[PDB]
Amino acid sequence: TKLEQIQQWTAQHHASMTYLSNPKTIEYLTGFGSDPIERVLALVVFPDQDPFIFAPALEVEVIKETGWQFPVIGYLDHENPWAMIADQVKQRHVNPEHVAIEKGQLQVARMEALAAQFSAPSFDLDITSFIEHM
Repeated sequence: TKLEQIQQWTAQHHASMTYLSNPKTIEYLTGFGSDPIERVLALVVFPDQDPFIFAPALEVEVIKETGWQFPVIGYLDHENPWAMIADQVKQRHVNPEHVAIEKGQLQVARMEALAAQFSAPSFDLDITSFIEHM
């Protein structure tokens, strides 16, 4: 599957997780279509366990209606999405070291907000090209 291909890539690159933020990538993987938002929509993939989607609470319904077989975690407008994403990762027993992101799309401030929630991650991996070629 497309998701298993990403998981495999993640494992082959010795990444603790892949954080997908490009709405075009999320649409490609799920059918959930969207445009750039100020809020936080992400799809987190691990090398050796199930992925999850993190989204604004009101988008959860239409995301689950895609058939997506894995968790969808919502957040409310005044909650801290970065802390909540990190809590999901920490619940899954991951203390991330190398993290892959879509560097061509992800804004610096968002990478940093994510990184601040973890003890010593390394954002030295770019999945932009891999996603481009599938």
